[PDB]
Amino acid sequence: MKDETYYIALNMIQNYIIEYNTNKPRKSFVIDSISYDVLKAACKSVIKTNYNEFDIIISRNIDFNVIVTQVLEDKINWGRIITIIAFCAYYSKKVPQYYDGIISEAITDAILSKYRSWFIDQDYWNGIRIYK
Amino acid sequence: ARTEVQIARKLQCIADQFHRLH
Repeated sequence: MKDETYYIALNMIQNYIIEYNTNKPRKSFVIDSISYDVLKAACKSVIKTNYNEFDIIISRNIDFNVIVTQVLEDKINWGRIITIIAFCAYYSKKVPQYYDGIISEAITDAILSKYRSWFIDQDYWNGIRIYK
Repeated sequence: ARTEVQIARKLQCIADQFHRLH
């Protein structure tokens, strides 16, 4: 259910999706701004490297949530979290609707429905700092 | 089904190689 962990996940993702779409800095509206900056830099790198492939995927018009849930079917790791967020942020801007939170909610549910204790054991977003 | 699995594999490739480099 929507407990402390849920909102730690959701509000990080939603503020990143807002920054990606508005190009306004959002690090000051999350609790863990150091991990936010890592997420932002990592997402930027993934998009810069893979945007053409993202375009081809997106052209199929398949529901983004069907894709996200398949990415996390077997295992989770920080690379998969980063890549899901980057892909969904990229998709959200080629198409404002992201303020409704649906994308961020879907990613959060996909992570926490199966990997809640993994995420807590990572000290929430702190675990992403292996990429700093 | 398959196409959404094929897409997921593409993103998992990106993710898992990203994880490997960094």
